[PDB]
Order: sequence, then structure tokens, then C-alpha cells
Amino acid sequence: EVPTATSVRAIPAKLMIDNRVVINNHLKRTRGGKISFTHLLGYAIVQAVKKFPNMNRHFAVVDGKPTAITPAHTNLGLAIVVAAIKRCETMRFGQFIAAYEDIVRRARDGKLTAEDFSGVTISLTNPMQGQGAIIGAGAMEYPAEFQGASEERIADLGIGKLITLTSTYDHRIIQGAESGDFLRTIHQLLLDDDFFDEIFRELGIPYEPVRWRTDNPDSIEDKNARVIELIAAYRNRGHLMADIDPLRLDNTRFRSHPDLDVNSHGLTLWDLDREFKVDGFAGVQRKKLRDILSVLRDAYCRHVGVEYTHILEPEQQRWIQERVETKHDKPTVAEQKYILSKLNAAEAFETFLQTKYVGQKRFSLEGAETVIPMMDAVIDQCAEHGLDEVVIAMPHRGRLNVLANIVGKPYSQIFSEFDVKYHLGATGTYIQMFGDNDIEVSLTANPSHLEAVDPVLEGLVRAKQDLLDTGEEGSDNRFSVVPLMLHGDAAFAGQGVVAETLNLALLRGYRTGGTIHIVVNNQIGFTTAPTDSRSSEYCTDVAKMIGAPIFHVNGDDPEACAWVARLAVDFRQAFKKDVVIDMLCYRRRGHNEGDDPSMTQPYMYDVIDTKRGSRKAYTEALIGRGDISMKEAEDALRDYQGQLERVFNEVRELEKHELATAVDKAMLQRIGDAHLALPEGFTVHPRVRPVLEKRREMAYEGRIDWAFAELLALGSLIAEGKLVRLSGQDTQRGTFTQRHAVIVDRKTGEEFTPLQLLATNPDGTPTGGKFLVYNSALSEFAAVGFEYGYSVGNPDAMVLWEAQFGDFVNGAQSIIDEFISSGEAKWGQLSDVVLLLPHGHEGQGPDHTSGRIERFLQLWAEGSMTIAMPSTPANYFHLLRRHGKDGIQRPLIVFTPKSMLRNKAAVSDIRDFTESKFRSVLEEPMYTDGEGDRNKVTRLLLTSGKIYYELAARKAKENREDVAIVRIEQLAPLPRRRLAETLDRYPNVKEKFWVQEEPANQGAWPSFGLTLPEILPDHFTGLKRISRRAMSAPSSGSSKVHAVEQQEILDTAFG
Amino acid sequence: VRAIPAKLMIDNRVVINNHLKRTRGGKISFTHLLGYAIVQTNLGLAVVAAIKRCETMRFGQFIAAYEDIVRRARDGKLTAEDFSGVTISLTIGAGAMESEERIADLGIGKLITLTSGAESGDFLRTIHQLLLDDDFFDEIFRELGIPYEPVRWRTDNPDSIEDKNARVIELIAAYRNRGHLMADIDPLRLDNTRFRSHPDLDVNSHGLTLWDLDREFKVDGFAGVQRKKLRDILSVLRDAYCRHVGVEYTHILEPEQQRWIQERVETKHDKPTVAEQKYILSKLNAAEAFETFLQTKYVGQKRFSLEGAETVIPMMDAVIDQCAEHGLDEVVIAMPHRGRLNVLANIVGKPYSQIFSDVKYHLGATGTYIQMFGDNDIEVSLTANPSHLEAVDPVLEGLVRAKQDLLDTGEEGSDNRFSVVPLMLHGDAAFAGQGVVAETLNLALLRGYRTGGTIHIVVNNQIGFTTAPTDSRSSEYCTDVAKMIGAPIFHVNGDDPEACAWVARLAVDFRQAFKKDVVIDMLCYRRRGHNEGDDPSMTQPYMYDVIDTKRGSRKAYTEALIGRGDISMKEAEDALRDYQGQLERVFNEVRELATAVDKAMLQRIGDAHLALPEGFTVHPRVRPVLEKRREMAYEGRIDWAFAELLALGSLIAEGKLVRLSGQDTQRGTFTQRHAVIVDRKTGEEFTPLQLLATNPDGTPTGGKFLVYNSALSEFAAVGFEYGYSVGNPDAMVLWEAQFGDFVNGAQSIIDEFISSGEAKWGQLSDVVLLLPHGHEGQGPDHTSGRIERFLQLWAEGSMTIAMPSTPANYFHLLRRHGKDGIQRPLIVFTPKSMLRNKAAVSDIRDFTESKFRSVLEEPMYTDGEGDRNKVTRLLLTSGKIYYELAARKAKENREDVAIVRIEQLAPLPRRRLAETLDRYPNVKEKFWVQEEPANQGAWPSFGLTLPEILPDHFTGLKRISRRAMSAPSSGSSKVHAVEQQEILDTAFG
Ligand SMILES: [Ca+2]
Ligand SMILES: [Ca+2]
Ligand SMILES: [Mg+2]
Ligand SMILES: [Mg+2]
Repeated sequence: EVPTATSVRAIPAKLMIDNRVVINNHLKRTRGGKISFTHLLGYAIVQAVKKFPNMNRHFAVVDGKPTAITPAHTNLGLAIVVAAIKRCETMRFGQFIAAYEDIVRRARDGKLTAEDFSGVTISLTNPMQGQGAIIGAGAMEYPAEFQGASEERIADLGIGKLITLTSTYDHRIIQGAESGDFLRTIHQLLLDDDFFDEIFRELGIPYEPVRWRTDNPDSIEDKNARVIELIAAYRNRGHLMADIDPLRLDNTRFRSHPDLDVNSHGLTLWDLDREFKVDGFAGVQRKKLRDILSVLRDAYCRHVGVEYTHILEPEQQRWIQERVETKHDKPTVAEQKYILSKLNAAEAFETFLQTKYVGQKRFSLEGAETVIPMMDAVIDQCAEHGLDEVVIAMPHRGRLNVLANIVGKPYSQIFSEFDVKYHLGATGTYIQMFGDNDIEVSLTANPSHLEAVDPVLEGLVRAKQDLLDTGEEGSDNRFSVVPLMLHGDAAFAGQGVVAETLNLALLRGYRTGGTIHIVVNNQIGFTTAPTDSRSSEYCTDVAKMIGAPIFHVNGDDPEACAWVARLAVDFRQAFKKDVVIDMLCYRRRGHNEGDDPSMTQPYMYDVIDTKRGSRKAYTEALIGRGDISMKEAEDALRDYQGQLERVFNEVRELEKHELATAVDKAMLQRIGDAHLALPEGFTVHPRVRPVLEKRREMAYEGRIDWAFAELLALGSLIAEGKLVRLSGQDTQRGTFTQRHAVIVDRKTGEEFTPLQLLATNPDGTPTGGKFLVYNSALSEFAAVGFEYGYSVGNPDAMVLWEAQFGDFVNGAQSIIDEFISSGEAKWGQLSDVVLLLPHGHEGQGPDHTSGRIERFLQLWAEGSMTIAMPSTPANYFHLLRRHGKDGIQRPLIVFTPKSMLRNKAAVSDIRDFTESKFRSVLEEPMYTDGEGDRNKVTRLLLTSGKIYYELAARKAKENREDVAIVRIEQLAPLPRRRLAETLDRYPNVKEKFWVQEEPANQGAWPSFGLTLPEILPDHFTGLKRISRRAMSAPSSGSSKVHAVEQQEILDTAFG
Repeated sequence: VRAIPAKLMIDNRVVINNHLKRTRGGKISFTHLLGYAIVQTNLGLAVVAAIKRCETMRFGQFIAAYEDIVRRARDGKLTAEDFSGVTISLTIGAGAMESEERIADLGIGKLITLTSGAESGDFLRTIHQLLLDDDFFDEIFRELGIPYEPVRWRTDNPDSIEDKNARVIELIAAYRNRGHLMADIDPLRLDNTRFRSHPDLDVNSHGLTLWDLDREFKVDGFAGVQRKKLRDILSVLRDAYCRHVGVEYTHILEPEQQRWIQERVETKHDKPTVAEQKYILSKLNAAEAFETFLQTKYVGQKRFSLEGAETVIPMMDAVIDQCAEHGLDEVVIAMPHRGRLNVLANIVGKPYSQIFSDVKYHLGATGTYIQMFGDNDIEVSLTANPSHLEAVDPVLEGLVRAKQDLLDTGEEGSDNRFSVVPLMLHGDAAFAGQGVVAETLNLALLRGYRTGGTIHIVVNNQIGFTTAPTDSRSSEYCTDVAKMIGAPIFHVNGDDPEACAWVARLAVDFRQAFKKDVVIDMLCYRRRGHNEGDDPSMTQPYMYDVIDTKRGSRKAYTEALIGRGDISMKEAEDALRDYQGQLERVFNEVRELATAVDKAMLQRIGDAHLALPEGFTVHPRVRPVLEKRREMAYEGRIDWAFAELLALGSLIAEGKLVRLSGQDTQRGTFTQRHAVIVDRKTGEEFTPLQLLATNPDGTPTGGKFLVYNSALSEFAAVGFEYGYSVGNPDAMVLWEAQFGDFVNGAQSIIDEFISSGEAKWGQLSDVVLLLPHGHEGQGPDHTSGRIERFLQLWAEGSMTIAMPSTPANYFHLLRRHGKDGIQRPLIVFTPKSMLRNKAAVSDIRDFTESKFRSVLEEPMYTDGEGDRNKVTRLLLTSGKIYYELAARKAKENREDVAIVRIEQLAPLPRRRLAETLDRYPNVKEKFWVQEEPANQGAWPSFGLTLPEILPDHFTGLKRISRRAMSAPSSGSSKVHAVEQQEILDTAFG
């Protein structure tokens, strides 16, 4: 009928085979689907028809005359009977395979119409009127004489397989020279760089296709060296080219890496089946370059970027390498349906939050909902290790979602009177889905000050660990309480408390055996772009400081996110070291209500408007991969709607409804004798020995100094079964060489803690007490935060933090302002933390003088904190004992001495410790013990602290019976009743003065000057002030000035 | 006769002499090794002189005795006693060691033949056994102070060259990545285990032996893959990564930077010239003499001794010299107190007369540095700082950035030289523990904060007062935080001043090449206690037993120069003579002792908002704002946001530099500023106020608008801006809080620098802190800038504290600030919802015919027809609450109530206030009205000071506020609303 002729061509299929492997490897790992050789051959024909429109024509007799007809389109016929893919000439690869699979998913489903069989112009068959040519495709074969040759002879010799293409053409309208060029052009296309560049583009494959190049003539040994160079480059910096960004904002990311490029390493497609020696665990092993490269891609350049070759410990690097480079089994369909059920719950909660309430756009997890399945994997993996509890600290973003879907709190409890709910703590229990374990989950309170909670969490976890006898101060080394700390990308990079907290990771006094860090990196900080937020590649680069492994993961891949979360928990359990997970995601909405984020970030938000949610993309991925059926997916949408329904239904229902501190002589003597009950063969430093000896003397003979009075209070608490945690900068010895809580053996360096002996009763039995004394790192913010957190974690522990000088505590202002002074009023979170602040005007300058009493007195409100400035060692002793034993959890701020530690007048009698209590107001001993007349007094000086001793000395020298000195030991809360009882004893006073060392604008005057004549107007109306002049600094810089100012105060007081 | 393999002998001698040439000096002969082996009792040495009592000699003593006999044969001073008393002798004969490339591969070594019956043949066998013995070469090395493991006599690995080459390449990577973990960087050598601990760096655990040393291996590089001898490979690796310099660089993500370091560190360095060594030693002499003087002539000056860290002086000298070599303009130094006066004398170059005439450890200085060998000059300056360690780090950065911008260098300059260099010193404990370090390091490459690289020197004395490094950091080095910005780290032996100078110059070269920070960890020690009376052996007895055996850097360096044969004994005597002279002159020198603008200006700033670049696409929500601004500039009703840009714009137009920055400051936290507008289609930025930097005639005004979005930090950002105003006193510098509630994260900068720098150091700053403040029901962290705290820090003329209630009063406040010729910080409590209040708007005449009013009256009494005589109750207030009290007064129509605003809280406008109150003669009660709790806002201050400062007006002043609270406000909006109505009701009750 059609006089036909044939033209045959043997085409190399090596690039075709190789790129199909890359394409289907990708699809398998991503959204699913399988590209056939027919897809590639069919599309090539359609492109070759563009260079040769005559191969598309067909013979006809139109008006008795032989004619060649130019059809309107390229309608490629395919043997399925031949069905037509219409209008192929205006199709991109993606459109063509969609059209190809449309006809195919209808031949199988029996939904093909007569229209699908008409109008074919060219066709393809896989072993004629109205069509000019039929292209035939043979099976992939080796050239004759190479059939039966070893798979390694084929590899060594560089022999590839061949497709024989045939072209049966109408010789009335097509020339044999043209037909041959058509096949030569399909040959060229199926070896062409740009051809495979488009196929990859159109399938979303970010990797460079396998390239048709000439086989490198170098030896296997020389190439092997380059393979090993390439393995090291992926391991070290493969993370720089990983497909971690769900938005793919930076196109350039997947190129211009000569270090990871196979082609710039003298390797070609011809080496893919060649075997190369690679060193590892089982020693040297021979592997196919193809396998080497696919493992490297899967491990370092897909949805997970691994940073680990910065870790100085080789064992840890091998550990990560082994787990990340092994062929790890795909999750079970039950495991995938579980991850999807979590995404359903996360997305339903988010949808509800933004629908049912206004002003919730700032807490939106929309674009970051994978954090919920990720956090679930973390907590489940901790339960798998049989751990006790997971304590979470996080900012406001997604917090109520974490309460519902992670802490497991009911909607009735979360939304009762729906804000402060984004700052309060919670406790729940997590039950394993597949496993048989349960774990406690708790969330800690936090302010709006980003990252400020980081050290608080650590302190709180450490207190729980110590109680559970786990970790550092525990019999086991499990650290069965896990810190899970969330962060945002901008705050993690810019806030210093992060480096300060990371620095505590492995310290004896602060370690919690590793923290799991999750950074919700939405690549934005309110209005700010990452280039204005950090001077480094990743927001997590600060974690490299402690050599922590960093995992950058694609927030659109909840399988990779869960896998990484579990790996993180396993590393932490293995090395007791912090792990950071950088979850790359996006913020779908504006920062707050009304905000149009395209005002400042138009590019990012044009891209975000084209993004479908994690849940819909994950469901589609599962379908396309053949992991779930359409029915299984319909059930998933049914589950999402059910979740969305019960959250609306549950909140709808709720809206329809809604004191003796004295000790015995035996106790004093026991604490004193402990200082000499040295271990066998212990060599005390010759300068330390007189101190131990003076302490035994003091405990028996009196004249107790401040430093010993402190150890007497702490020692007696330990003896009574209390945990005592003391720490600060150089706190083991004391800044002023006064504590000696820990004494070092002069010859061996062995440490001895005398107060630890009090943890054992005289009969040998433990008391239950403990003395935990540490030298802190050189930080104020993290240390103060840690101790605050510790008291919250263990309310029965006596927790003390000591400033080197009270002048440096301003470095912890966020903690004081946001947690210590206000946590009870704001969150109902109680703390019994003690801040020891060395204070006193001694002529050492503006940074060695003041603890800023005036600032604490300003933060104070009825029952928030206790503020005291004791003038005697025994009053300090009773203050600490009262604090530890009152059953009240309220912070105590103490203004402690420096030179008054060695003042021989500031000493206490044994009866002051055994027959007294804390005195909030103190009188001169001459009126309470001696033979002094209070009626002779006409001038009353009210003071606090060390200046009492100078005013007392002056009164004694001049012998002034008309002047009395009254001390306010407890500055806040004011001892109104005790102060009134005292002043009533001086009936002939004609003038009262508040006397202080500090500038007029500092100390207690700004407070007392205003409140004392208000609180007690019958006693203090007309109260005058004697102080230093108001200053913009805590003191003068000159010692000589200080001395003149100090004498001015005493002269005025007695003038 | 006996033929012996002397391969281990040759190999270890190469290692021995390679070590000695670099360190202490001297050359070990084969005769030293053979002679000592024989001994293992007087050994005769051939003309045959004896070494007596060899049996009680260690290797070092034997070589000393051996060379003591050589210095008697050469010097002709041998006595008869030196020839009488011998036991055994050596000349025992000794034969010479006999293709050069074909022999290396077969594993054949050189043979040495020995001579002299059975016990004689056994003695040559005991000699044989010793030259291939571990413990022998182990003790020889320990005696010569060599910290490395000797070459071992092991059996040749039977594996192929290709297989070994792979293990060689693994080993090269191991040294490059982790070799620093094995470097001789500790002058005290406290950790013995250091040179054994690593199988990763061990040649023997890599299937390589001494038999592979002369075997060639293929190694890739810059000029391509080249064949090198394993011994050459290993010696280069050791010299580069395991001697006195530990290099950390493989963590750097930029390859061109890693190659750069690799090339400079792995090339064969030429030894310094004797002039260069005598110069380094002259600097150590000056440093040690100054220290000796300081501890002799003064007591209490032990707190800041550099004793054990004096190499920091030659190191810092190399840094500054290298900056002068690059022809840079200035080096600005920030450092703690340790060694500060030494830096003043020997680095800043201040005379002893100026230094010694304490506060001196906190004040700034300026000097000029002149090159020794070079022909250049460079300015050297030191900045003021508190005792708060590391807090100056951001201040230095801000101060360098201000100087760079003035010099038209770097980021806001025509050149990319960054000709002003930050040189920041630190201590090991503070660098690791203080967060402001990470916050400052984070600014390194930001557009708004970059200074083109900071040189960091960490004076690492391996102690932090009484605290040991294990209690101070959770990482290997105190410098590990620098890895955050991918900065190269160099760990250097403080006892080797040549390596310290070399590293300093390399650091300056890297910084100039990549405009990125470089950290030098100088390992040293603290010879004395932390301060005075301190016996450091109470807490660190081990470290201090070791330190008591250490001879100083100067004696150590002079002895090494002698040993190496770099200087003669006379040249060393001159060096002690120089030290003595330096010590003498230091003792001898000290012994001798209108804001209004015109309509044209307003209109120009307004028109600028629409003078868009050609083809610019404004966001549709931004366009109405630009249009309203042109309208406001011509028609009035000027809002707060525009009033601010009117003040800044007019300053730029008058030739002033204006630097504005904070979190999301380009747009504004409340979408109100729009200082920078982003092109909807291209992302291109447009800054309308920059147009004002050019006069109508086209000429530049000299002004500039530098507006930035800060990083998410308060401490570093506030510090940076404080520093900026100090570096450029003629610049208008503003820092904006997101909410005034977050500025407490910058408390150290407020307390130590801003509020007190003038009183303490004489250091003036004109910095402006913008703190969004107000009770609006948003919670305790979105309400207060803590007015009460600033008012407490204030003392006559330290700062200005204001809370303006109108856009024009804010405008005049900023203009007064920028134009008063006074350098004093300004704290402004700015609005949030009052930005959009239609009543809080200003008229054009308020900008053109007025000035800043510190005290404001109700417009009805100053413009309207209101009677002040009708008033019996006076309400004193400040800020937004005025509008609610005014609305309430208007509603109820209350002529008997007057509202007076205190716009300037500090310093109190005593005269303006009295003048005003005197106009209300029938007032029967005065109240201070505030939104804040009783213990906060201005009441704690005003309640005490107003009845003191003006007793005839304010005795009897009562308060109307919220109750005292432990937080700035309630957490509930509903509570806030009830409390807010309570205030208004009480005020009008
Ligand atoms: Ca308590
Ligand atoms: Ca000014
Ligand atoms: Mg973010
Ligand atoms: Mg130190």
C-alpha cells in the first residue's frame, strides 16, 4: 500500500541507561514515578521532527495529483493498538510524560475514545496510510563479539550497550539521506548535555546529569586516588550542595563546586561500573564508582546535610559516618501513616487556631508543621532508651501545638479562658505508639526574651537528674532527663546566651549529658534576611564551638526529619554531647496581624505563595511512590477533617461550661572538727592549714567570722538532710580567699570538701544531704539562669549563686528582670535561688563597689523576693537557715562583704548561733545587753551593713550617749512592725537620719526616702539623708576621694 | 669485624638535628650515639682523650662532657690527667656508610663496619642491638627535650606502593585537620600524654615504617600531583602543624582561604635575620624591664602582671608593623587590664612621664608607630573599657567602623582596604565564657557592622583566677567560638617569640586578603598569683610547681639564640646590657616625676519620598505612605514616623552623617518608618532620605543616611552604636529597640559605658537609644523601657531622658541633640499605638516657628480660649496617657482640671515647670499621673525629687498610677483595660 524503505542506526544507550538510573533513583527517594526508555525515545523523536518537518509529512492524492501533506501537529503514535499523544510539538518533558501517562492510564482502565486513535503523524514501536514514517526501537544489546564478555571485561574495555533504531519510511515523500539524518539527530540528542539538562529540570532533579565524555586514559590506581579525594569532599562539604531548602530560593547552590564535581576529577560515565578500593570499618573494600557516588548523594546531598568532620573525637566522626552512609531501611507503611497522622494533627490545630482566633498569626507554625512529627520522634526515641523525662524549652512559635500534640494536654485545659498561655509551663506523659514505654514530657515557662530560657532549662534538667541519681551527681551515667531546646534561626545566631549555654555542655557543674537542639529555620527573622542576621553560612555554626554534630534537614521531608531526630537522640545517648538539628522551612504568613511580608521580602513570598503544605505534599509523595493506595489517602484526608472537627467541637463545649533556725553547740563543734578530719595522708597547703585550725577554735571558743558562719549555716542544712548547691566564679576557694569549701592536696592535687562529712550522721548513716560546690565558667547570664532553673527543678534544694563582685551581676539583668523578680507573678513559677553579691564602698572603683541595691529594691513588690544586707556573721547564718527551712519558694538577694570578712569587730558569739534567730532590725549591743540608756538618745541613725562599725567606733571614741545606731538587716520586705517596736524605745529622739555609703541616687535611700515616711509617718516624717552625692557611676575612681567622702559621712552623722 | 645496619641511626640523627636546628641548637654526631652505646668507667676518644665517669652520666651530660674534651683539643688545653685513667676507647674502629633511587625501593640500608675474641664479637653485637633499640632512642630524645616519638626499627610492611600511598594520603589529611592536637604549643608541657594520645597521626599505625622514608609517593597540590619522599612529606607536616604553631583551618568553608593558609604554612620558611632576632629580643627586653619595674616600684600592680606572657608585646608589635607594611591608617586596640601599661609604653609609645602621672588601666590613648626596617608610619590607639571583661568587644568594632566611614574606607568607602584595624585582646576564660564574644563575632561580615576583619590575640595563661580550663569551657581550645564565623585559628607557643611574630604577620595578611577575623591563641602562663597576697599553689599546686622551674621568655630566647649559633656570647652580653639599660631608664624617667527649619525643607523631605528611581515598582501598601508624606510636608497633620524622618532628613541636608539601626529598623517594628523601600518586582532598595545628601544645585551637602536592620542582639548592637558615636562625634547615631523591654539585654553597656563613661574616663558619646514604651495591654515584655531604671542611673549631665507626646517635640529634641555641640547620650521613650493616633499630630508652624518645649500645657491655654484660673486640680504627666486624660476632660467638659506634660524627664526643667505652675493660681491639689506601677515609671524618682527641687510648688504632690508590681504590667489585656480606666476615673474623681 505505502511503498516503504528502511534505514537502520545503532545508537549508544550508555548515557540513556545511566541518566534513567539517576532519574528513577531520585523519583524513588522523592515524589515517586518511573521514567521509561520509551519516554526518553518518544520525546527525542518529537524534538528531531523539529529539525526535519519532512519526516512528519504523509503522501496523499488530493486532486488526482501526488502530494506530500504538512500536518498541523506532531501527534506521536504509541503501541499500547496505536494510541495518539496529540500536539507534542508545544510540550515540555513534564507535559509530554503527563500526556503519555494519560493515554496509558486509560488503555489499562479501558477509557480510550476513537479520537485517541486518529490523526497520528509519526509512531514508535517496541518489538501506514496517513503517516510518513514508523520509528522502531530494539532491545538494549552489546555489539556482536562482545556478547558473552565478562561484566568486568565490558567495564575495563569501556563497551556500552546499543539501541538499534529503525525508520520505515514512505519513499514517495521521504529521501534515504533525510531518514538517516533523522536517526543521526536522535543519536545526537540521546548523548546531548542540554537534552538531559531539560529532562532533569522538568522532573525537578537538582543534580547535574551523567555527561557523555571520552574515557579518561589514566590508570585505575591514578583514578582511585581521585575517587578517594572525591569521597573526602562529599564527607567534608557535601552539605553545601544538599537539597535542604523546601523553597529552593538559591538556584546557584547546585553548581560551581569543583570539589564535588566528578567530571573535574578525571572520571567519566565509563568508570561507573569500574571498581575502586575504599578504606573503612571492614578495611579496604572494592566498590563500583556508581555505588560510591549514589551512597555519597543519599547521605550528604539529598534532604539531609551532615556537618561532622569538625568533631575532634574520631570515634564520634566514625559513628556518624557509619550511620549516615549505611543503606537504612525505608519506614514501614504503619510508620509513614503515623508520621502523616502527626502532620494531620499539626495542620488541623494550626487551621483551627487561625480560624477560631484573631491575633494568632505571630505563633503560626504554618510552613514549619514538620517540627511536630520531628519532636515526636525525639521523645519516642528517648522512651525507646527507657529514659525518665524530656524537658522542653522553646519560643512562642507553635507552642500550643506542642502542648496538644507533644505534651498531650487536652483542648479543655489549653483554651480555658482564651496571651500568657504562650509563657506558662506544662507536664504530660507520652505513651509510645509501637513501643511499650512511656516518658514524662514537660515544658518550662519563658519570657518574650528569645533564648533567655536556654540556661534555665539546663539548670532545671540538672536538678531533676541529681534527684533521680542520674548522670554527673548520679550512680548511673544515663542522664535519664533530656533537655529538648527549640530556637528560631535569627535568635540562635545573634544571642550570646546561646554560646554561654553551649559552653556549659560538658562542665562537671553544669553538664546534663547532651541537649537536643531543634532550630526552626524559616530563613527569616521578622523583616530581616539571613545576610543581615549572621556572618556565617548556617544559623547553627555557633554549635561548632563545642564540636557538636549539625544536621540540616528539609522541613518538607517528614521522614528525613524523624530519622534525623532519632539519630540525634542516639548520638546524645552514646557520647553525652549536644546535637543540633537545623530544620529548614518557611513562614507562610506575615510576622504579625496586618503585616504584608512582600513589602520587604517580595521574592521569598512570591515563591511561598506557590508552595503547597507539608501534609498535602507528603500524602502525594506516599501515593506517587506506591506506599499508600488512593483509599488509604482518602482515609488520611478523612483523619485530617476528623482532627479539625474535634478541636472545634471540644473548644465549643468548653465555651458553654467556662520556724527555729538556732543549732546546738554539738552542731557548731561537729562542723569545726570536720575541717580537721582530713583523709589519710592528705597534705594541706601551709597557708590553708591555719584557716582549718581557726575554724575548729571558733566552733568551740566563739569569735565566729563571716566566712565560717556561712559554712556553719550550709553545714547544718546538709546535716539536717538538705541538698546544698553553691557555685560562682572561684567560689570553691572564695574571691577573697575566705571560703576554702574545697581544699587541694599540696602534693597530689586531690580535693577534700570538709562539709561533705556532714552528709553522714555520727552513727554512720547518710543524712540525705549533699554539698555540691563548683567554680563557674566566666559567665553571669548562663550561670544565674542555670541556678534559677536549678531551684525550680528541685524546690527542696538550697541553691546559691555567688558574684565575683556584685558589680558583675548586671550581665544577668535579663534573668533577674524576666525570671527571678517576676516568674511567680507572671507564671506561678516559684524559685528559692540565693544571689550572693559582694558589696561595699572600699575605694576599689566603680566596678568593685556596688551590687546595685537600688535596682533590686525597685524590682521588688510584696512577696516577690527577700533583699538583705546583714552586718553580723550570725545574722547571715540565721538568714540562710530561715531561707532553706521556711517552706516558701521566694528568691533571696544578699549583699555580702569584702573587707568586713576580716574585720575583727564583725565577729559573732556561739550564743548568737545557739540561742537566737534572724533579727530584721538590730540595735546596739549596749542597749540590749550592756548598760546603755536609750532615753539619753536625741539623734537616731538608721543604717545597713558595714558602715555601722565606723559609726559605732566614732560613737565610742567621742563617747556620744545622745546618738543611737539602728540597722535594717532585712531591706525588703521592710520590717515595719519590728522597726516601729524599736523606734518606740527611744522616746527623746529629735532627729532621724538614713546613713549610707552609696551615692544619693543609689543604695536604699531612693526607696526608703519615699516609703519610710509613707509606711510609718508617725516615726519617719522629717527623715533626712546622710550619703555620698548622687553619681552617674557607683563610686569615684580614686581611693583618696573615697576616703575623704567616707570621713565626710561620719562627720555629718556626728555633727 | 662486624657489618651493622645504621638505617635507624641515620634516620633518628636526621630527626634529632632537625629538631635541634629549630629549637635549642646543637648537632648530634654518629660518634655521640656510638660512644654512648659502648658505655651502656672512662671512654677514650681518638690523640686519644678520655671522658671520665661515663657510667653515672645521662645522654645530655655525656654530650656535654664529650664536647668539653673537644673544646680542649681544639682550644689546646688538654692535661696529662685527660689521657690517664681510661677503660675502653673508640676510633674501636669505625668504617664509612656505603642507583640512589633503585636502592630505596629494595629496602636496603647503609651498612657501617665496626672492628677491634668471642666477648669482643659479642660487644659488637651489643652495640648492634642498641642502635636498633627503642628505649635507647626514647631516652636520647627525652634528654634532648624532643617531644616526638623516635623513628622505630620495625619490619618493612609487605603491602604495595599504591596501597601505602593511600595510607600516606590519609595521614596528610590527618595532620592538616587534627595535627594541632599534637603540637608543642604549651611552654609548661603540663600534659605529658599529649605526644602519645593520637593513633590518627601515628605513622606506625598506618602500615608505614622507616623503610618507606626514601620511597616516593604521589601527592596532589597547586602545581598538580607530584612525587615526594615520605621523610620530606613527614618533616614538612611536622614543621607546619606539630611544632610551636597549631593551625586550625580545615573548618573554613571557603576553599581559596584554606589553600591560602595551606600554601603559607607548608612552604619552607626562611629563618629570621639576626637583626630581626635582635629586634624581637629588644622588644622582650623592654617588656620584661617594664614588668620588673612595675612589680619593684609599685605594690598592688601584681593584679595585671604580664610575667609569663611578655611575648604578647613582640607579637602585637609584629601585628602593627604588618599593618604599616600594608600602608594602613590606624590600629585601634581593645584589651583587658593584664599588661595594659606595658602596651601603652611599648606599643602605643606613650612616654613614662605621661603613663605614671587605678583608673589608668581603663582610659584611652593615642600614639604613632614608626617602622623599624620599613619606611611607614601608623596611628595606634587604645580604647577605654570597664572591668566587665569582653564588654568592650562591640564598642571597639563600632569605634573602628566610625573611623573607617570617616576615612572613606571599606563598606561605606570608595576603597575596600578597611585601612582602620581592630586589634582585640582577650584572656582565655573570658573569651570562652562571655556571650558578647559570639555576638561580636557574629557582626564580622554584616553590611552594617563589618570592619573588614579583627585580629584577635588570646593571652592564654591556662588559668582563670583559681579556675582551671576544664571548669571554664566545654571545648578543646578557648578560641573554639571563632569557628562560628569560620575564622582561622593559630595556637602558638608564647615561649617562642619568632613563631608569635610570624603568626601575627600571617594573621594581618589573611585579614587583608579575605577581610575576615583571625584568632591567635598565645599559650603562656601566669608566673605570680592572680592579684596580691594570692598564693596560686593553694588551688593549682601542680601548675605552680612547674612554673617555679620556668626561666622567663627573655632568658629562654637569649639561650636558644646562643645554642643555635645565631648570636655570640658577646652579642648576648650586649642583650643583657640592653635589658639593664631599659630597666635603668624606666627607673630614671619615673624618678624625675535654633532647631526650626523652613517650609522649603519640609517640602523637600516630602517630595523626596516620591522622587523614585526610573522604573521603580513600589509595593501597593507602601505607595499610600509615600503619598501621605508629601501631603503632610505641604498640608500639615504630621505624624510621629514622618516627624522623625523630617528631623534626620534636615540634619543630612545640613551636611550631617546620620546612622540609624536596630531590629527591623529599615521598615519599622510597627510598619511606620519605611526608611528603605523594596522594589516589588526586583527587590532593589531605595532610601528616600539619601536624596537629601545632595543639594538642589547638585553638589554634595557632606551628609549621609546609613540605615540598617541589626542582627538579633542587644548587647553587641548597643555597644556597637555607643562605640560609633565615640569614633565619630559629628555623627548623629541612633539605636532602636524592637520594644524598650529588650534593652535590658544591653544592661552592661548602659551601666558601664553609656551612663558613666564621661565621669569615669572623660569619654563622651552622643548615642540615642530609641525605646518603644507604653501600657497597651500587650504584656510585661511589650510595655516598658524601664524609665525608672534610666532615671536612677542619671546624675547631672550624664544623659538626657525624654518622653515626647507630639511629633514636632520629638523633631526638635533630635535636632537639638544633633546640633548642640554637646556629646551626651539621649534616651527616648517612643510610641507604639500613639504612632497612629489622629490626635497626636503636629502643624507645619510647630516645625518652622517653634523649638523643643521641655514642659507642655494644653493647647486651649496657649492658643485656645481656656481659663487657667478656673483650674483647682493639676494633673502632671508624660507621654500618651495625656491624650486619654485630655479626651476625658473634653467629654465631661472639666474646666477645673488641667493637664501639664513633662516632655524632658531628665534633667528636670526646674525653671520651665515653676513658670508654668505659677499660671494656675487656684490649684488646690497636684497629682503625678502615670500608666506604670507605683514602683516604676517616673514616680520613684519624681515623688522624691519634685517636692525637693521645688518645695513651694510640689510639697503635697500625690500619685495616680497602677499598683506596685514585680513585673512591668499584668499579663492579661482585660486586667490592663480595667486598670487603665481606674487611672482616668481617679484623676477625674
Ligand atoms: Ca525560702
Ligand atoms: Ca549632641
Ligand atoms: Mg526565623
Ligand atoms: Mg587566663
